[PDB]
Amino acid sequence: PKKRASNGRNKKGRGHVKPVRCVNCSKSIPKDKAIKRMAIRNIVEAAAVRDLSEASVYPEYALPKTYNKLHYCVSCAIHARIVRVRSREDRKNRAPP
Amino acid sequence: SQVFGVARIYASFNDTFVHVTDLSGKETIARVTGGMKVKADRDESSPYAAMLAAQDVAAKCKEVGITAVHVKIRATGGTRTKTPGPGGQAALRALARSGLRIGRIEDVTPVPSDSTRKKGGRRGRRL
Amino acid sequence: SINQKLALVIKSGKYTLGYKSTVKSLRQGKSKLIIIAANTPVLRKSELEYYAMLSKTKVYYFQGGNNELGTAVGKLFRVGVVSILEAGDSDILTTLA
Amino acid sequence: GRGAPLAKVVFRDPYKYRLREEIFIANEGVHTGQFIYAGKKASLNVGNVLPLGSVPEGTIVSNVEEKPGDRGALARASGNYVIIIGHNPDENKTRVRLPSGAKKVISSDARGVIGVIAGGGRVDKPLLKAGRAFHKYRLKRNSWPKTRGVAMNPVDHPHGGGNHQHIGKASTISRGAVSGQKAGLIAARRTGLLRGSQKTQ
Amino acid sequence: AKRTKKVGITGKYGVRYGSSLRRQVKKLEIQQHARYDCSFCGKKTVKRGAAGIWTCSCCKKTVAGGAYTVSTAAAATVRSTIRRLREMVEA
Amino acid sequence: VVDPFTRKEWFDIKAPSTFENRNVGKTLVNKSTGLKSASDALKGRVVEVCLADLQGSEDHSFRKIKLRVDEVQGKNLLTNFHGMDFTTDKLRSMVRKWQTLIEANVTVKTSDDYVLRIFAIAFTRKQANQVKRHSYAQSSHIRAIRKVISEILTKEVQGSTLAQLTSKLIPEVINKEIENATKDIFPLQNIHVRKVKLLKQPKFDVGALMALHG
Amino acid sequence: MRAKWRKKRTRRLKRKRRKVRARSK
RNA sequence: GGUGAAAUUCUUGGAUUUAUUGAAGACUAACUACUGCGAAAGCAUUUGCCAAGGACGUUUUCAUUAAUCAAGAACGAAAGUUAGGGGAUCGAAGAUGAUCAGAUACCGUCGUAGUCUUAACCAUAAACUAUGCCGACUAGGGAUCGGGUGGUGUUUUUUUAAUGACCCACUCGGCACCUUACGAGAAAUCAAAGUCUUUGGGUUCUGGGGGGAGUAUGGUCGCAAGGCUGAAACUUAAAGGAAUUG
Ligand SMILES: [Mg+2]
Ligand SMILES: [Mg+2]
Ligand SMILES: [Mg+2]
Ligand SMILES: [Mg+2]
Ligand SMILES: [Mg+2]
Ligand SMILES: [Mg+2]
Ligand SMILES: [Mg+2]
Ligand SMILES: [Mg+2]
Ligand SMILES: [Mg+2]
Ligand SMILES: [Mg+2]
Ligand SMILES: [Mg+2]
Ligand SMILES: [Mg+2]
Ligand SMILES: [Mg+2]
Ligand SMILES: [Mg+2]
Ligand SMILES: [Mg+2]
Ligand SMILES: [Mg+2]
Ligand SMILES: [Mg+2]
Ligand SMILES: [Mg+2]
Ligand SMILES: [Mg+2]
Ligand SMILES: [Zn+2]
Ligand SMILES: [Zn+2]
Repeated sequence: PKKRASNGRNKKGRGHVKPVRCVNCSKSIPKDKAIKRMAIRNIVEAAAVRDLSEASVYPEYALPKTYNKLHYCVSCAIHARIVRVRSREDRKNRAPP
Repeated sequence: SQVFGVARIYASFNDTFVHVTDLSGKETIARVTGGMKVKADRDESSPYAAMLAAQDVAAKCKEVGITAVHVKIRATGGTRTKTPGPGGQAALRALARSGLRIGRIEDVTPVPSDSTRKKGGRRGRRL
Repeated sequence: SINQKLALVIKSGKYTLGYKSTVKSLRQGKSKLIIIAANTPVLRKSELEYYAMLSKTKVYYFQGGNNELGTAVGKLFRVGVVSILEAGDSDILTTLA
Repeated sequence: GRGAPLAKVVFRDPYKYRLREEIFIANEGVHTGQFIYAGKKASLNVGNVLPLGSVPEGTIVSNVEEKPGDRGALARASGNYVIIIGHNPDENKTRVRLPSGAKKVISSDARGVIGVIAGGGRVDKPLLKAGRAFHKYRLKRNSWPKTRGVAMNPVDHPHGGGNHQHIGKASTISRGAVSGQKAGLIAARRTGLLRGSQKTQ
Repeated sequence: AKRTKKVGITGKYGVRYGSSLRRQVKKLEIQQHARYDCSFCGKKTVKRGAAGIWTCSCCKKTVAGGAYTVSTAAAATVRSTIRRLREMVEA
Repeated sequence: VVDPFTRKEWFDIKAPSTFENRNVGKTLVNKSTGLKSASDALKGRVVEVCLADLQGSEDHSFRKIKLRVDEVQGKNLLTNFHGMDFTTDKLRSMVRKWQTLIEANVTVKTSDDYVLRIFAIAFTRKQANQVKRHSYAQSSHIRAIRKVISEILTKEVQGSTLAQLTSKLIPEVINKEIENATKDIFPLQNIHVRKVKLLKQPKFDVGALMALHG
Repeated sequence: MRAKWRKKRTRRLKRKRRKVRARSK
């Protein structure tokens, strides 16, 4: 039977959203049924930061991070990203952690 | 102090490009991609290959005119992954740790105001 | 607008439709404003314009066909010129016209 | 025998008191009593004749000269026109796309006439019957009807003869073939039903 | 008293030539015969004869136009293109 | 058996006037031989350096600037305004969820007759004490703010070329006049010009181009 | 078999019986 | 270049990378949300024009004019069809490189139709909330969208205001969530799926074991693909729903 009150995800009072393509497998998928992870990560990394300023002009420079929004397909979101799977009760909890 | 070039590290998957040009961009200074410095074809993008290619590029840069460079890192872009490849990090590391100067580096990845249908079909690439 | 003013002139005032009778009014100086439909030929336009400055009558070039200038004045036949003999309640004579 | 109307256009004679009448090919939208302006310094409106060098790209122009002053060559059939795709002011040229799809570079002094030729869409209507075609070529030339060279005897045609109607050898003929040989698809660099959009790049 | 279900003017060709040719021809016949509005005087008196030639019953203006219709789709989208490019040479 | 480096002509790039360092960087061309000289060949290339790198201060860390090389003399080649960009990181930071983005643009002509298209961006801010977690505008606000930003920007241009417009842009004169008129509608925040592009240049005019040089 | 394919099965099956019948029209 | 790995393929034709400009068609990223609007389909760049709408405000107007509906009609995703245009992208078909025992596929390449638009068809989707419409009644809670009302509220300075954005309370009318369960249910669950053997507010529609089968047949609509209407013979003891433990 019915396994979710939000059905797939988060559509009430619309009837049509518009699809986005999945970053991983390219599968089209509704925007509100997708699963989005903001990717904000520094350009460099853990390691290269010390050797950055060491080889760099300017005091301390700036360090400009890169921001890109990720869109996953379920099946691709399941294969890696936010999934696990949850118990019948633990599913309900929309808390991010 | 120094004499400035411009880096432009294009890191996709299955290869990584490091080539410095003149500050106006119209004029080369060397190249040496990440496929060149090894041959498995499956190692084309790996950091160890990207490191070596960063070495050969930093050499010729200081072997002609350029003691310093600004870098623009880049991904495939367009309708594609938009997230950098594995060997853009190893390249930046090994070309600054090579003894060349660094400053004011940004991200030039092409990002559309989205369109031009992505490949792989509505059902997606399924394996 | 200008047709909303024109409809006022029509119901509260005196007017003549058509090229012959508005030369009657232009000759007698009985005319105050004359309206020239968009497409009416330039020779007629220039002749009506010549009688107009002789009577010191201001002229308004209506942008629309004699077909619609006829619906502007509430008639089912096309008219190429209207002559305002007596402005009604309407302000056409003293406004932007 | 021509699918597009003609416009008889009247001009004064600059060097003598008289009227000299010219025959243009009526561009669509041109009408009787209109004033037509021909010259380097003429304004850009449908019906006027201007040197290609004097119009911005995207201008659409008919009856356009190959060399300047040849009194018009390209895109005269009902519905056709050329587009200006650019100019190269030094060694002054202008580049045009012809109705065929071709691109060609002519002198910037070569004159076009603004707009498209009237009578377009004529080929969209089916002839429907032999006579309508009959009456067509009757005012053109004696090309109609056409016997299939495969229904003739050998003495008549390369395709002639046989105990069944068949071409018997490849119907693609060499450019270097000789008169009496060339009947077929001459110099054909491909053949078969064209699948896929054509549309020059 | 509607005389024919579909064929309309095309019912003169009878059973001949096949339906899809009559369809095609009827469309362009209805186009070419019909009376059109006259840009200049604004009575719908413009009729054809000799493809590409459209003239007006009274006021006797003659306009060159499409073969089966007064204004052709391309002619219009050329009319606006010439608008546009001319304004570039003005402003 | 070649190594064009053992051939190449060299060079250094000089910048325009209202800035810090008119010295910029170095380049490589080719020798000026008979038949394809180093001069007229390239020159008119374009170089993009952050203006915090050419103004020296770090309050300008964003805002890339495009210079175009016009004239050349004696291993010294000057340049002129070809455009202004933003850093991707700054924008991609600036656009945060929970708020309303606003953009607008206009095409306009300057005194010296360069035509340009300038852009703008703004974001609705929560004002301190606001307990609702998002703070969105009213879409009638959005049309209004665009209208004022439009009328404002059409005034700041057509002042004396980009010479004065660059001088107007550098200390963000527009950003506050925007913020001024806007606050009578909605609070917002950020509010930069974010881009401008050059789509029509008037003509060389060696007399005018030399006015940034000395 | 998938209902969709089972439906296409008899869609075809009908157009063929449609055919054979009209050959006797 | 592309993959788990490769190959087909591209490269004195300087490919891939770079710079400058230009062209074409499509699209509207981020902002975008348990947020808006529309009868449903569906609808995210700007601006002008064109008409339309709900909610609210109302000591305005009419006065039963209404509720729901066989027949009949408007609209109706995608694909598909006819005729032009357009034909960047992606891509049924087809052909290829691989993989396989095979591999007509999944992966890679080429790419026709298509994808977009105009004129006209088609009338179908898990067109879904798998939940008719109007009315009444039955229970708590914090957010929020739109309207309104109240305040010697905050923030805006100028000289107080006026505004605008905000805060707090109340009230309509929305999109939803939360907790309850008096109550309902085979359960899952449900502010309706409640006020039902203590069985009747008004009204439309559909179902009567499974398979046969949405088949045959007739009628009807359509260019067609097909749409609406729609049986029986025969067969059969289950098919099925939710929940439990394995
Ligand atoms: Mg299940
Ligand atoms: Mg739907
Ligand atoms: Mg899998
Ligand atoms: Mg003959
Ligand atoms: Mg024959
Ligand atoms: Mg023949
Ligand atoms: Mg014979
Ligand atoms: Mg012979
Ligand atoms: Mg032979
Ligand atoms: Mg033979
Ligand atoms: Mg034969
Ligand atoms: Mg038979
Ligand atoms: Mg947008
Ligand atoms: Mg019905
Ligand atoms: Mg195949
Ligand atoms: Mg095979
Ligand atoms: Mg397998
Ligand atoms: Mg159905
Ligand atoms: Mg107050
Ligand atoms: Zn996916
Ligand atoms: Zn007329």
